[PDB]
Amino acid sequence: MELVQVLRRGLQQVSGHGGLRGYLRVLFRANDVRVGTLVGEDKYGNKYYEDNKQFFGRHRWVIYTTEMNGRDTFWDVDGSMVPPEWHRWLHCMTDDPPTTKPPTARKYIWTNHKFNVSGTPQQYVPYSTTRKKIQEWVPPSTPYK
Amino acid sequence: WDNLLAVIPGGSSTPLIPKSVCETVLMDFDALVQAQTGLGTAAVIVMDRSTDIVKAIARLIEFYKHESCGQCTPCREGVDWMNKVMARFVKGDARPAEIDSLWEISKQIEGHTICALGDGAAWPVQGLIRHFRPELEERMQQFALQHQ
Amino acid sequence: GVRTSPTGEKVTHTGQAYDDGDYRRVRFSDRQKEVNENFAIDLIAEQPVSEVGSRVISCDGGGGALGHPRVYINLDKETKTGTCGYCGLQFRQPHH
Amino acid sequence: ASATRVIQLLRNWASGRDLQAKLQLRYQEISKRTQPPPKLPVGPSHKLSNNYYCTRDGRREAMPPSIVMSSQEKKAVTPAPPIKRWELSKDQPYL
Ligand code: SF4
Ligand SMILES: [Zn+2]
Repeated sequence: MELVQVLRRGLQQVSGHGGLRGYLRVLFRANDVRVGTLVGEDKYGNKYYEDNKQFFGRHRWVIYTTEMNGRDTFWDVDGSMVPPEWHRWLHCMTDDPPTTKPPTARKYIWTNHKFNVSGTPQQYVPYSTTRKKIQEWVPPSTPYK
Repeated sequence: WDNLLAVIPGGSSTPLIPKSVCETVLMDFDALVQAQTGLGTAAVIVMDRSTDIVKAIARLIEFYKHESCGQCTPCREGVDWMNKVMARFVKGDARPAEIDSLWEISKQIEGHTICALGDGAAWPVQGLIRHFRPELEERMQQFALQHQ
Repeated sequence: GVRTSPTGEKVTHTGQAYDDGDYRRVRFSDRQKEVNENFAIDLIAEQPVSEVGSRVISCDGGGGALGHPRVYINLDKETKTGTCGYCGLQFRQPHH
Repeated sequence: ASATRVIQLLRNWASGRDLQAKLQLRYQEISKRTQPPPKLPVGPSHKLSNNYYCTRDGRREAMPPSIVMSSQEKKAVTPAPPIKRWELSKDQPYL
């Protein structure tokens, strides 16, 4: 009996992911075919699912967006593509998703979560943030002598 | 005499004394010294049962705060602190622990000032606590129940 | 506000910008000079000055434990506004 | 990230114990990751009176080491009374 139901829900796996094409899309992209309730979505396109039935660690997950900040992320993705508001919910540091509890807004907070900028020409180059200490004599211009 | 609540024997410096003691007290220096007070300047200040003893002692502490010359630390800072504490006490804005805190502050003021004004400001607080702690406790309880 | 030096380098809030005849600028080509656009020097300026109706006022920075240590500012000089030394918020007596 | 009954019997028999009762995967028994705010208590010295640091001082009541002999019948003594032999564990003496 459970064999038949087990064979069956493997078809709900392909039905949930928008048919066969989406099934191979998620299989080749996120390496999983499991379905889950759409907890939310961010402005960059990442979709955020949760399934409390899964054991602690895989109860929440992301399908990363195809495109972010002028970069194709269909095939290459990383953990820095998580916006700061949702990084709390994803890492099980809270049970309140940004959809229900949104983080407090302030002027200085960014509006475009840049990913790891290492490698790309938008890297970070250390430099001294202080001015000079010893000044020079700046000799006069009149020949005089 | 039944309507007498308290007697200040010799001015603000001398601690007050309750009616039970006032029944039989000679007015010499030694007799009042045995009565945990002083003859001072023989300034009899009688307060009847219709007197807010907390209010009167707080007014005395306010006088001492206004008259402190501010030279030494215990009188400059301590007396003002006692004034604030007694101002809260009059409205009962405190808890039972600050009564002992005020006693400790008064003891810290005593014997640590250049002149005797620090002791003359600490003594009224000590007398008021020693003879009317239940009054402060009950006023504080009334304020607590009202602020509910 | 962040502005551009004659060479082209953006000056930070600390007034830092490499000189034209400075080789160190080599590090920034094919990269960018990481600077913070939100200047604290400006951002604190437009914060309204609170009309406190008392001689002195206590500032904790807002949020209690979330803010700075609570300090008391004396608002007695009518020619200036008392400014907290921790967060920069100003206060002023109601026209004295 | 649930096994069928047929599989559970195979796992249980191959191991000889009820694995479903005690699993190494945490499903829902864990504490909720969001918790109510706590109110921490105070120590034994959060008193408003009789709290002078002279009594509570720990560092200032450490005297210098006490010398018992310097270079500038009497029964033999021991650093301490001898250890007492340990006893077998009544819970599980022999493993
Ligand atoms: S105790 Fe006497 S000397 Fe000290 S501040 Fe008060 S008035 Fe001045
Ligand atoms: Zn401040």
